Amino acid sequence: ADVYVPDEWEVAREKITMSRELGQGSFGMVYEGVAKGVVKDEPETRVAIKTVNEAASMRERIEFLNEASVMKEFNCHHVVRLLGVVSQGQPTLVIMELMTRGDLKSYLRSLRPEPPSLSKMIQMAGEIADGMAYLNANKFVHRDLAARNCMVAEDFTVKIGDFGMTRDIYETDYYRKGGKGLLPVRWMSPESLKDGVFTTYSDVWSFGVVLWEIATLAEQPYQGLSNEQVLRFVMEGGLLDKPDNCPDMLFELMRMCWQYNPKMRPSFLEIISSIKEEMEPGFREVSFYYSEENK
Ligand SMILES: Cc1cc(-n2ccnc2)cc2nc(-c3c(NCc4ccccn4)cc[nH]c3=O)[nH]c12
Repeated sequence: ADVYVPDEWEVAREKITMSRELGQGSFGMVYEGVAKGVVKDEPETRVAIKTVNEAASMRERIEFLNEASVMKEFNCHHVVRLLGVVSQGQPTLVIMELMTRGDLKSYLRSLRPEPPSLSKMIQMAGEIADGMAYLNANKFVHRDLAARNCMVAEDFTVKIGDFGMTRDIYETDYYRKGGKGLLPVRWMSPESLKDGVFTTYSDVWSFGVVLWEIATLAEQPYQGLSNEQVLRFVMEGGLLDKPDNCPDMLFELMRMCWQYNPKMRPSFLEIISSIKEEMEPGFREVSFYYSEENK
């Protein structure tokens, strides 16, 4: 077996059926399929099946497994769910909640004329903020919040995905610096760019950039600035320009998230409270915000 430390998340491979490809993932191809007994009331569930290249060592396979194991601790409607792991023998698999529409950056670019209404943009923002508020409440700091790291469900619901996970696909969204490691510099707070430290406040900064991506259909932030120019611009108080035809209140939220002083930024909870009224009816029943765990 691709033996790491198996735990209660292991699922027999005979319970998984792979139907067709979804697309290339960082460690290998991702397929859609069905898994038996991964959800309480469901005999079988439609799922996403992540695989690792046939060419891959024990270390790399264990890496793939360890990377996925962070989500074992999450249980939130607005965070993509991990459903199982096949670590015993080849091929190594990770079973996840199926999100048919792929990553949010790709979804956004697919809407290009060659877009979401303000109410639809608020809905995405609220869903993303709810997933983040849930993570921050549980002491988790994402460190790589960006549209590329959010996923879109069949019914269009947006959910938080893995830190990185979509790093080998959008390589230009990363830059090698700070201990010469790949960092998503165009999404990073000025304080993180300076000392390499990430907090819930810096996750909120990144959230502002996500709003900006949504408002521009995922253009590259700071287009026209090199990676090195970005570091200097942002560290010295520079901000992204209000997108063309961007609703005022959306840009207002961005500016709040982009306060130079991290303590001046709103919390994900505060963001949600400000748009709560605009969220579709069912938000009350599925959100972390309105849950008994939020308090
Ligand atoms: C890769 C991909 C492609 C998809 N697609 C093709 C055309 N339209 C959509 C859907 C999809 N859902 C997943 C899932 C995952 N792949 C992680 C990942 C890697 C690279 C890019 C994006 N996401 C994970 C969990 N659930 C998914 O449904 N991955 C995909």
